[PDB]
Amino acid sequence: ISGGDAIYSSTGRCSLGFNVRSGSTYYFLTAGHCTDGATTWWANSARTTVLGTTSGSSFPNNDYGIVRYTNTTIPKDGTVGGQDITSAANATVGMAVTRRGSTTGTHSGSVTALNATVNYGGGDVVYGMIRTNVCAEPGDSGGPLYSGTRAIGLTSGGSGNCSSGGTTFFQPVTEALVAYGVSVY
Amino acid sequence: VDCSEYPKPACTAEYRPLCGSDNKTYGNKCNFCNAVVESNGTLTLSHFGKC
Repeated sequence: ISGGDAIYSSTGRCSLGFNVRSGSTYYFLTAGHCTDGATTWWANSARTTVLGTTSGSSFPNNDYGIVRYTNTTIPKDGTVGGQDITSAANATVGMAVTRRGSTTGTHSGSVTALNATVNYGGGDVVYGMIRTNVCAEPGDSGGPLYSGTRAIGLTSGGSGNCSSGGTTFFQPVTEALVAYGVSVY
Repeated sequence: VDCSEYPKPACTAEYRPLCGSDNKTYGNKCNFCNAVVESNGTLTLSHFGKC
């Protein structure tokens, strides 16, 4: 399973962000709004292939969560679909980026602003986000935003859609990497 | 589902589908409620889950 592939919790479907590890323990990152309240994660809608259990969740304020893999045999590729990822980097204005998600597949665009505040309502406000002109639709939450072989962010949300065009905000991945002490591989 | 606090300028992108009266599957409640607002209250909820 790799970045952008579907993941299912008991309440819905999101996308896997990036496979990461600390020592010999493997985890995957995704959006915090997907990890909030979820305990177990599976690879299919039928819930027959277990992936793992939520180990941390930070949403709102930030939007990132991490799942510890408990499935011993599934391949945990350090890629996004087939693209390899080899380091993490901070987004910059004008950067060409690509997002992969389980509903819309792969879509590219550029970073248009940094440190944006996105108010999802009811007190769910997230700060510090990357603004882009890449589209995203339900199901794509938590998928990776990458630039070449660099990991950049995790899909959070936005407006619009891939047919007409949209604006999606992403949680910077370096913040998540540092909060959990993990690294991309 | 109650779409009173809508519209909302942004929606998270998790998938938990709802079936609108226009026969379209809306991917989550936020996307459904922004479209109810956009239609000026004419779209309604047919049932939960995909259409």
